[PDB]
Amino acid sequence: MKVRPTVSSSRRKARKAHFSAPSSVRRVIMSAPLSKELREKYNVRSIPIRKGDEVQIVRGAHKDKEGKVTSVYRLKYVIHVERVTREKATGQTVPIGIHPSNVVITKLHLDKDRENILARIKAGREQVAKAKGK
Amino acid sequence: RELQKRKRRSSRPTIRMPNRRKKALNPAGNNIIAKSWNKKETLSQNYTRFGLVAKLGKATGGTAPGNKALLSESDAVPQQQQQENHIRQHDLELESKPEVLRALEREATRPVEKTVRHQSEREREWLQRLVDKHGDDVAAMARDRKLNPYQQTASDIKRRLKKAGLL
Amino acid sequence: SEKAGHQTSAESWGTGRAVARIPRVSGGGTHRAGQGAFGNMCRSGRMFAPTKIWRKWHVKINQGQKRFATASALAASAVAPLLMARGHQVSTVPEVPLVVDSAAVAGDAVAKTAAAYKLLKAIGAGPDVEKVKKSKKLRAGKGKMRGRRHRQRRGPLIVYSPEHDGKELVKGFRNIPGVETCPVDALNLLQLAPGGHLGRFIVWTSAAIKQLDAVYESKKGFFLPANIVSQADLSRLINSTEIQSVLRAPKGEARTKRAC
Amino acid sequence: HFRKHWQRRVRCHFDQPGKKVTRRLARRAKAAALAPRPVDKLRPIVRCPTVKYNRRTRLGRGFTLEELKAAGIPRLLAPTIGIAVDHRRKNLSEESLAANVQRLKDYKARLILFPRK
RNA sequence: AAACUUUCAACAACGGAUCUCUUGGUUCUGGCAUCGAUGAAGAACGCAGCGAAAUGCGAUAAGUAAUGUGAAUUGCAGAAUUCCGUGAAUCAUCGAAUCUUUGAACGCACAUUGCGCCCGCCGGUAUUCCGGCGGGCAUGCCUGUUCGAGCGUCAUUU
RNA sequence: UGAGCCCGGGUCGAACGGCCUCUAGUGCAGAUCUUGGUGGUAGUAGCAAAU
RNA sequence: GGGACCGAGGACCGCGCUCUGCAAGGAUGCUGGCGUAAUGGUCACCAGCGACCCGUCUUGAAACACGGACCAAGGAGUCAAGGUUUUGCGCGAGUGUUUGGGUGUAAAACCCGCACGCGUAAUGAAAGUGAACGUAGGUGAGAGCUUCGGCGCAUCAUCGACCGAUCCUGAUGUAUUCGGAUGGAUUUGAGUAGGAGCGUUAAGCCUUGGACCCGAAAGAUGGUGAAC
RNA sequence: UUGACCUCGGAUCAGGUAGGAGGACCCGCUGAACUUAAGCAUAUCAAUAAGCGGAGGAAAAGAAACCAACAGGGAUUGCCCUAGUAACGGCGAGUGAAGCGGCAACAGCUCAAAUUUGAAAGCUGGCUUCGGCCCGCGUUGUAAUUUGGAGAGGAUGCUUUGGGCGAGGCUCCUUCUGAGUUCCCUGGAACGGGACGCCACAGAGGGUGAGAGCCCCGUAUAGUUGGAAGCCAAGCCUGUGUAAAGCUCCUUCGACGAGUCGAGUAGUUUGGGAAUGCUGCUCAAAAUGGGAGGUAAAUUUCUUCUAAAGCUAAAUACCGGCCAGAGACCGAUAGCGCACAAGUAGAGUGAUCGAAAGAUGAAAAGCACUUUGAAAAGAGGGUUAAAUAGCACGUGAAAUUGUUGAAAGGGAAGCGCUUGUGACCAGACUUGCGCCCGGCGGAUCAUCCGGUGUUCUCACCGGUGCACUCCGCCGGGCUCAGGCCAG
Repeated sequence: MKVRPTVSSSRRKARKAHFSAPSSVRRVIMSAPLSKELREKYNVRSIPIRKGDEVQIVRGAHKDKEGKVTSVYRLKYVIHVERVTREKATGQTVPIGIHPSNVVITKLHLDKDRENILARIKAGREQVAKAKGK
Repeated sequence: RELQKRKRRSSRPTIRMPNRRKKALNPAGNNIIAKSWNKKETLSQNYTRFGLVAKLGKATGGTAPGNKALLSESDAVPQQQQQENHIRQHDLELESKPEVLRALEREATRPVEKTVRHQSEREREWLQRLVDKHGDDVAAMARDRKLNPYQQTASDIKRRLKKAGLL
Repeated sequence: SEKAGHQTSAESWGTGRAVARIPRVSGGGTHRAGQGAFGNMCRSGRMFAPTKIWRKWHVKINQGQKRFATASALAASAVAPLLMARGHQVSTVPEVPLVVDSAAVAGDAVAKTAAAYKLLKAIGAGPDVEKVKKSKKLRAGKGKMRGRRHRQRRGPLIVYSPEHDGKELVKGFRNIPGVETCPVDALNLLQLAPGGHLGRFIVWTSAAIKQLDAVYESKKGFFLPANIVSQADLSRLINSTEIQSVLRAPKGEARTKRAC
Repeated sequence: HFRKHWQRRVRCHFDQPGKKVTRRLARRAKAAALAPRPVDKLRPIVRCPTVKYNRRTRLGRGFTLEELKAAGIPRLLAPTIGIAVDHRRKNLSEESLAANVQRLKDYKARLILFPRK
């Protein structure tokens, strides 16, 4: 149950906020799970998707298929990963869109910012686990 | 109405005003009340736990049970039965209980520095000139024009000399 | 809206033409020009008897009647078959008032919902909790567009004593679907008789039961009402030795034979 | 009395619980600033004026200057220690004076006064 | 017997009712007080690759600066544009700028991208000619500054 | 009896129904009713206006 | 003797009779037929008999008159305040928390300190006065009870009793001009003669609001153009 | 001749200010008519709408020339009752307050009238290293003191102080903070059903190819990272001048608002001709004064305040402004005129008037290619779970229309009762128990044994076997039972 006055449990405002979000807010919405090896390595649940993440699809008709993310189409809330293509009438292969909630991240594209992202998550996950424990 | 329809069509952000109030709802600081104030409780059960009184008026409704926060002779004079031409004017001479109340009496009756007031350098020089000439006869210092130009009463100089230490 | 249906400039065409005497929109350069206006029968017109905010929404009920209906809802909760007739899965609890000891609820023993769930499963409220969980269905109608998406059932009602048990058990029972918590000083008829149907399954606490005699002795202007009957069992009234000794002989039978 | 346009001057009170919680937060914010202090001021016991209400007393506006002097409370210190002063009211009787002086001595006994700085 | 006409059924039309949906309205409640001569509200002209609509912006023109996030924008044409980086973005924030003509509208006129004055600069034969640019030039009133008038009025032989 | 109600066959794609209570912007053949759609007149009048 | 239509009810009970059971308070017995169709439904059409086109309005009535090309959707006694009657409910000589305060799981629910509204004694224009002489009375009815002797609800009839006011009579007395006691009236009361009200729910009616829905000519305020 | 002071002007001199917008709420000015009284004019509507002027987050009012008659109360404002009372009226329609009482919130002050006169102590400029220089304003009065339930002046003896830093705190933005994508089925897609789990101070909401607590954003509590501006603030440096302040006493004083009040008159307004208030006009005050009340009480006895100067938060209002949260509301002929190009398209000289119009699919995968021909069109072929979902796009009613089929039709059809003919469609009692014999297996069968739960005498397991009993099963034989219609 909500208790704070600044949060609204309104279907009208929530669907408005989701479909009219700017690109920075759309980045957090298109977040993906980490794989079980990656969870036990960095103690991270989920991060937003980049352009260089090797990923495995777990939902849909392209299940059990692995590939590298080619583009992050934030406008239609969908990503394109490598080699999942569908042929048009002319034979031109157009990429098939997969939601980031339908995939699981196998390899990350690491830089200075991504390490800072993952260190901030494992900071708070350990801090409250210590707080819950002792 | 035409205002609000323009904003929906516009690619400009809706300026979200944070919930700021004029008056703070809770006490703050490093005083006794601020440390023992409970945010979740209300005024009456806070002052219950402190041991104080919030309202001095007549009770305007039913209160919660156990809050304790809302409160011979010859000449026939009723004032004489109540007794115990100037009074002290900047302070009042005053003659199993909650901890916050026990603290509040402790800083109430703690000893306070006097912070005495001194006379100026010219004032003690004015008196030092006066005592050397006349002496301990305060009457002659009152009626002497050259060392008492402000023509002050001998009782005032006597009181001023006592503050300097000279008799 | 008060201005709805009549922010339009229209006038009747009179008896000059063979059209219905309705206000018709002036002008001649649009699709709107010439159409009827201001009628409840007219499209884009004002509705008959517009709804106003000064309708009486709240009704005043006597405090004596409210305290009567709460005491009746309390008594129906102590009656066993009224609980299973309301819908509660009461087939495992070993007593219908079903007091739990305060030591198992008070303090921080229940403030985590894993211990709140364990306490309910042990005392017999387990089927009632799962009944609410397994009954979550989408709402039939148009209230799902108005913020009322799902409907589930009502589980047990926690009743405690805030002075003795504390207020930390509200957090424990808050997220279990169906179970509700109420202090013994502020009992609610909307919770005690949901839907107007008596017999809410109430789990009590040992501190809440000693308090319950005190809170009904402290309501001013209200005493516990005396029933107009002393014994509510009709079969004890009629099939008694006192009444049957002075009765006449029967004049007939339940089945009456056809003479002709 | 529906002779005028009653529809354009009708006031409804759907904010009655909303004004109540706003009123309680104003009293809450008043004791936030005045934390050891009470939220109100001392008012004298006053006798209602007319013959219908002669036999009932109520809270008045402030204490007489003679009532402050008999209780030993200075007049220019009284508003600073939470006592309301009214220079318009007069005693006119010893019973009104004795009742309010006794009230001020009771306030004096219950009072905790703090030393300046 | 066909045609035509009526009734019924199957299939095909016309039309948009019914069911379902809703980035909309309506009503209530709560926190707060913020337009303009430092040029507002409104009107107009322009600014993009393909811009038709809408939105944003002002010749610094779908925008510049600064801060934060951290790798897009996207219907098609982009770059050697940036990826352990002061750094993508039709991103967010926003404290610095730019801000054409009008409009209370302010040198005069206004339906013309016209007609004057004071100060300064630039280019083209150039101290003389021409064109352009920059800062100025409304009314009433207040305080001060400065200038002027009045046998209004005072002093002026020590 | 009736207002109505249940089932079969086809179509169709995401929500809906019974009971007991509460509620109301709650039941249409007419109002030269309102809005929309569509007829006979009629492939007729006639080629005027509009397109 | 011949024919038709019908078989309601479902252990026994009753009245009877020609008494080892019958025709006596309502049909049994026997035999046959029925699944590539017993028996139904809907549509189209034929046949016999029947049978004015609906609504509104006028009138004793018809006859006129108004509306109806067709289909879908919309579409007309509503909501407030104040009265009044009745039903239910809570408490009851009282009743009503919800202006407000306390409180809260936060517009919900729960609690109430003081006043206030209506009621709990009336009458007279007024000064003002003010409910018992009789088990608050007698008598007769009267539901109910009964030790069968009598008690007697509510209510009514009559004879009474008292009080407010009016018209009288006029006591001790009294400030020397104040009083109403006692005794009366073919008097009046929306009087007493032992309380019934307050809050609420449902329905109905009355009044006012747009007031069941639709439908003038007018008048007024403020603007825009320029004239029959 | 010079130089003032006074008054009136100029300057493209320096420094500022006003206009316009908005106007839901607020303060003023001005001001209708329709209606009602079953006609209508007083009245009402209404001190309203329209018109004009002027502010703020509130405005306005406000610290008594008050209310009262009491044992008095005590600035203003708003709620409840007072109360449909008093009061006024074609006494009809009607109109219509206030004091008291209960609450909400409360807070008090500044001048003018005084001689600083042992010292204009005050203030605007513009020139500066900023530390302090001049110019002007002003004595026709700028500071200090004082503002009538007061005060001043002396005396008197106690009691009070002032600045500058300031750690830190509160408010608000911010970063992070729980648990299944485990197995099977259907399905284009699992967010569905079954099994096994987990989190929950989070089972609000939303998205994801169908109903997701555990896929994602968020959601709950406490912390935690960085930032903005206000306010508070433990402490620490400092002060100072015979400087300011509160009282007490008294052989000393105590100034309180004029074309205002009031008398007469005209208008307007009010419940209110003690004129209810206000405005204009004529006349025009007082100082043990003046205002308003009470009272037959014996003369205006008494009570209560002090007008003509001024400021002031809160409780109050709000169809507007910056946001935010909700609903027993409406769901595309509804709800705002506008879910979408909406004050748009369009009309009118102009003021103004003012619409219609939502839905492919999970994803454009929006039909490549072959082939008729001039097209908003077909036939093949393909995409898709589905194209009779093909940007005429969810579902796709009726009116109305075409084709095919059946029947009928001599100057109306339609309808009621009852057959009949033909066409199409449906399918009638679910269609069973009991005995006998023989075999086989079980038990609720053995005074068989061990165990578990329990309402403590009932159930449920495990192992024994078939003396008895009872169930089934298989193979025979037998019995009766039945639904509808006839004779």
